[PDB]
Amino acid sequence: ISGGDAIYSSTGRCSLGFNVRSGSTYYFLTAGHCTDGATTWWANSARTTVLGTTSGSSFPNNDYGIVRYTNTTIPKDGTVGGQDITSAANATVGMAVTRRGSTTGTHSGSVTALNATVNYGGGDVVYGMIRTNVCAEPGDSGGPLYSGTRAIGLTSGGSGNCSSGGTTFFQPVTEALSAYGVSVY
Amino acid sequence: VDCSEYPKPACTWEYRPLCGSDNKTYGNKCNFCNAVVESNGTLTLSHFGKC
Repeated sequence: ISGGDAIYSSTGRCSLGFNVRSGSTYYFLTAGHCTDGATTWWANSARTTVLGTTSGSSFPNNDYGIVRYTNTTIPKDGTVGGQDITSAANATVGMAVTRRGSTTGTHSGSVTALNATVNYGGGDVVYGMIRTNVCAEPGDSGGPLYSGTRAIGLTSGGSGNCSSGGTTFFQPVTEALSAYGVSVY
Repeated sequence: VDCSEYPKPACTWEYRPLCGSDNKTYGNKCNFCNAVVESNGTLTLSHFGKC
């Protein structure tokens, strides 16, 4: 399983952000709003292939969560679809980026602004977000935003859709890597 | 589902489908409620889950 693939909790479906690790412990990052209140994660709708359990969740304010793999056999590719990821980097205005999600697949665009504040309402406000002109739709949450072999962010939310165009905000992946002391591979 | 706090300028993108009266499956409640608003209150909830 790799970045962009579907992941199922007891509540719904999101997308796997990036596979990461610390020592010999493997985890995967995804959106905090997906990890919030979720315990177990599965690789399929039938909930027959277990992935692991939530080890951390940060939302709102930030929007990242981490799941510890408990499935010992499933391949954990350090890629996004077939795309190899070899490092993480900071987004910059004008940067060409690509997102992959379980609903819409792969879409590209550019970073249009940094440190954006997104209010999802009801007190769910996230700060320091990367703004882009990349579309996304329900199910795409937590999927990776990358640039070439560089990991950039995790899909959080936004507006519009892929048919008519949209605006998507992403959580900087560097912040999550640092919080959890994990790294991409 | 109650769409009074709508519209909202942004929605998170998790998938938990709802079926609208237009026979379209809406990916999540935020997505659904914004469409209700955009329809000027004409769209209604048919049932939870995919259409």
